Amino acid sequence: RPTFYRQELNKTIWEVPERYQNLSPVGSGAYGSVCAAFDTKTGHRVAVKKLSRPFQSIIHAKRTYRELRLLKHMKHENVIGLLDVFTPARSLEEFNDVYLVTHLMGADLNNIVKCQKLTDDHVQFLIYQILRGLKYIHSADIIHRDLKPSNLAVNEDCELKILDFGLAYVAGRWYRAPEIMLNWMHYNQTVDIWSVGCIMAELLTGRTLFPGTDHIDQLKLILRLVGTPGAELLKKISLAQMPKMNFANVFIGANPLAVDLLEKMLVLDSDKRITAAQALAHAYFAQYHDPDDEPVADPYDQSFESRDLLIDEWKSLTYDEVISFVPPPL
Amino acid sequence: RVYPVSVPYSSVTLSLVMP
Ligand SMILES: Nc1nccc(-c2c(-c3ccc(F)cc3)ncn2C2CCNCC2)n1
Repeated sequence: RPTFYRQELNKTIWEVPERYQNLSPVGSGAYGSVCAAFDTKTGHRVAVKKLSRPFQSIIHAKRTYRELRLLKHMKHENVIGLLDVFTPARSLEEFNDVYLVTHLMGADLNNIVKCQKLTDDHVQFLIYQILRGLKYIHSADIIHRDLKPSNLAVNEDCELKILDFGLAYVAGRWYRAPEIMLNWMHYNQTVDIWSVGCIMAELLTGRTLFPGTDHIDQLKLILRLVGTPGAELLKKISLAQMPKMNFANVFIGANPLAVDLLEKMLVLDSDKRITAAQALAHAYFAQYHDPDDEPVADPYDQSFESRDLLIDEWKSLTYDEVISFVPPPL
Repeated sequence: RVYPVSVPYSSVTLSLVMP
């Protein structure tokens, strides 16, 4: 067991191994806050998240077990993984706080588009990386379901990572598939591809595609572009009968190869939307499309999800996961 | 409404500026 040290940051105390140094807050993450730190064991900059009251609420123990389960399973270049997980507690009886750590990324796509324009080469590569992540994630039966620009971490080298997947406010409404926002069906994995559509269009243009003002306006903006629901549609669960825009006419000056993909992703009927694995092979990504480098995740056990156990068992399950953690090859 | 691209499509390594 390494020696820890304490220090208060945004008015809470952090207890970390000596290896992580010069800890500095960088904002909020899912159910906690995160610091950028220097790892004196490896020489790399890392991001450290300390989760909030992990075993206070019942959801919290479940939410805390859930994240650490997902983060221990995700091993992919475009998907945030765990370099390390630690707690200051020396046995289960004092197990109270949990810290997660990952490679430090410099920005998220919200900050990028808010300070630059982006070429077709940029959106080519960025979008590419998201659906490689999504292929991997979807392949383990995990849905992001809240995919949005602030959930996409990026580097100075244009490298992208998905985070906060499988864990699920005002901003987030813009990228949600319609059937989810308004509880139309049971949600399948393509829900994320809708978000991908919204993001790609917003990366190209610089402006949010469907900035709906409330639940009602959102649909109006939705239907304004993609058209009214076709034949089936209502057979899968009263306003103006708008027609479907020819996407080429909206995204002027775009690579026509890019708009054809946008057309395939922003299809109202979930059954019709393109899939991540499908979307990868399309010709817009032909420059980066490499079937021999687009891997699938190992099977991942979600059995605990249907399970109703006590917080002390959830806590023991997480502590078990913390203890069993095997750091990656240095 | 139509939405044109930030940089119009033109018919070799990528980077972004960090905040
Ligand atoms: N700068 C950076 N780099 C990597 C990740 C994060 C991060 C995490 C997160 C997840 C797991 C982990 F182990 C460590 C951090 N959660 C939210 N965020 C960012 C979300 C966008 N701006 C605030 C921080 N931030």
